Amino acid sequence: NATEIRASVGKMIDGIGRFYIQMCTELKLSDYEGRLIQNSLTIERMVLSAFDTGGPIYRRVDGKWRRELILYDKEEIRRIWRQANNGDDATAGLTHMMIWHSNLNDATYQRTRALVRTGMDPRMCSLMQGSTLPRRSGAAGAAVKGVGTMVMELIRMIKRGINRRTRIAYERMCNILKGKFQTAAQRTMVDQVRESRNPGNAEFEDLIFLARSALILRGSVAHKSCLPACVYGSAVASGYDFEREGYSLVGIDPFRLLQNSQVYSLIRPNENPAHKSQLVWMACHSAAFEDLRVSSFIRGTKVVPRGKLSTRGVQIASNENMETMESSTLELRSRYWAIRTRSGGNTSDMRTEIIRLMESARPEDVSFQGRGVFELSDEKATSPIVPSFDMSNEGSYFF
Amino acid sequence: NATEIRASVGKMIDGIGRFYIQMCTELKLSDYEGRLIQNSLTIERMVLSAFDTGGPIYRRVDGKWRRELILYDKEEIRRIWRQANNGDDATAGLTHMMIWHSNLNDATYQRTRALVRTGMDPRMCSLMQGSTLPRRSGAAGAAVKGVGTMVMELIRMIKRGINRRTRIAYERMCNILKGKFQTAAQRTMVDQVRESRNPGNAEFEDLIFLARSALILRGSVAHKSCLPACVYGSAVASGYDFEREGYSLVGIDPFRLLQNSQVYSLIRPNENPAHKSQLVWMACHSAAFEDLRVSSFIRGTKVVPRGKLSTRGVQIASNENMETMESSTLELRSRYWAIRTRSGGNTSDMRTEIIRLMESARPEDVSFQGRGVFELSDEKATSPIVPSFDMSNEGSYFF
Repeated sequence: NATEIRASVGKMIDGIGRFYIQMCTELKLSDYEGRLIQNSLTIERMVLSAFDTGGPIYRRVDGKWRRELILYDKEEIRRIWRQANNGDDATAGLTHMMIWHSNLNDATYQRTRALVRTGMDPRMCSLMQGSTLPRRSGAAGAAVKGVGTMVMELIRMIKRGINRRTRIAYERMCNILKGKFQTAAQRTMVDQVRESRNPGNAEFEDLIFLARSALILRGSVAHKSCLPACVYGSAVASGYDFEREGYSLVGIDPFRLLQNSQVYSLIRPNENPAHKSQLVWMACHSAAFEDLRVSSFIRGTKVVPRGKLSTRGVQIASNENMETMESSTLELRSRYWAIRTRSGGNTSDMRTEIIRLMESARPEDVSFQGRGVFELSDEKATSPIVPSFDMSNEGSYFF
Repeated sequence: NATEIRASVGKMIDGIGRFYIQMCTELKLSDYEGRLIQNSLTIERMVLSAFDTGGPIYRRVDGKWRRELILYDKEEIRRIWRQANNGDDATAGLTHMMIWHSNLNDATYQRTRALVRTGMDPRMCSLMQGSTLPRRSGAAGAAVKGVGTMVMELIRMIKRGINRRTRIAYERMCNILKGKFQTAAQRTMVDQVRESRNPGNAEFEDLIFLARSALILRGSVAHKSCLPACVYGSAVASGYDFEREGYSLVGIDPFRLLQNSQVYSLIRPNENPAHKSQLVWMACHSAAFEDLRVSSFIRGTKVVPRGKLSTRGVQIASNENMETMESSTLELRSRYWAIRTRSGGNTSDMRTEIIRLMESARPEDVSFQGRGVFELSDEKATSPIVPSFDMSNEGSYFF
């Protein structure tokens, strides 16, 4: 059923577009200045703030870039927003940029300080997908969350409490949690946790276990390709009428759109452009915890690890100066595309059950058997391509 | 009358055999792989589930053991089953494996969590024979139940209620209960309990008493030697045609059969084979609450207590891995054999009557006077052998 799902989400994409265009028309920005991922970000956040303000806005004068600090009627923003969505709320829409930000943050930063202070192992990076994503996120907003993400929450919710209506949350938060697991025991053990009203260290220690079980017996976590507002604004302005022509966040749509996007970015004096583009590209698909090998394969070019990456962050801090600042054109095109999946793959004390399953598991264990990559011409999911990694690679752990 | 009883039960044994063989022929297992108590179990449970599914199936490749997770048409299973029993249901047959599982569980595990949560003393182990045995078990299925087993039920049935047709159950459940006792007062006091429609703590407290009376003035509880499906499958395949040659569950038949069985078992890296065999052997005769002294006497070799036993359970959990897994040949042969009995032995406020009887009772009080053990040649019950326990023994309480 390509009617609702493909076209209803198109309508949510149209809104973001239209809005971005309106909002650019207010700031009286130029074309080059509306394609500046920097300005786009600021706008996106102005809105999510107002629906739950001012921000940094960069301008282009003969030669150099001028940063403007501006403020807008928090309500005016809310007004312009609905105008674009037919006076609707389109929570989906706000939630969408709510994720684009997430996926950018899960790739720009490593959230160790928080994991440890929670009592999670810092090496549990690949499980913190969407830890930045405000709880306000929608129902299809949490589905993108990693197993580890959920645990950090419950553990804090529990840690302060064990240190009224709050209950329905906890059970559900677990049901979701449990719905991440895709194996008997995994599933069953979550229940054994959800049994206690005042779950103390008994649980505190057990979920942490299950957290680690997912490192081997992963769960189902959806990935959503959420592009910057500018990309959708520009597309809408170019005539693309997505609600009519349909759009996806896990199909070929997002890659194809990024195959023509003209996004620019501010870039510090010593930073590497190629390295900058990489970053953004990984935020456009939630590939911050993907196997670098595959990311590079699909990308078309080296996908260098975080450490070796030359950049501190896409947003420009108030600290920096504009004199020594310039801007490059972001390389967002990719070689092939792939169905962003949700599945994690698979081959007494319920712990034992898992520990026993954990064991038989080898890192070499092939997942998504038969699934492959698609050419950018292959609109339909017709012919798949299987990658062979016998190759001089460059790692697998972005972090 | 050795016609119906000996041959009708043979026919139920043929069914299990035949079926196991058919079912092995489907899974395309090998001879060694059909003798693996592990696989046998899985099959047995696949069936009891379907008559009231998939399971763990271990395979043998060059060197190492491969665990397959498989699923079968719940109805297909039911189809193959009847095919083996002449299109009959042979509830007896399912009930038989229903017990083999029971007797294995009453020996592999100690069910304390449940006794206490019911309000029974954890030290009432020797009275929980068949607590695992689904209520679906047949009429000759409950006869195997310990006095304590019944109490845990009524107490829960009562505890939730006191906290329509359900009545005929309660009275009968007591009549059975009462039919366990083999002394005046014991018998009479059960009636005094069965008098109340809504039996509250009045009863709750009284049966618990009677539970403890059985620790001294035991009741009649039948023991059934129920071997794994593989053992009967293998036997049937070897030509033994039990319905014609007769078979028992409380005679020499079961021991004799186990004198030639070639059963193999998966065994964890640090576990003791000799210790593994012991376990299974005790499940083959419901000797999980027998006096270790006698068990070892008949066994032929030390029957070590549960604590000192090196093993966690015969079934392999999903947690574990196969790399560090190997398999041994189970020692199920015994020195002598003995008529598995049913009898527990024997020498105002009806409580008083019992308490007074309780008293005169000494642990040294000899039971089954004159009854002895038989050589494995002594097919007939001809010549009995009396054991003398003056000896450096190793305990009496498996638990």
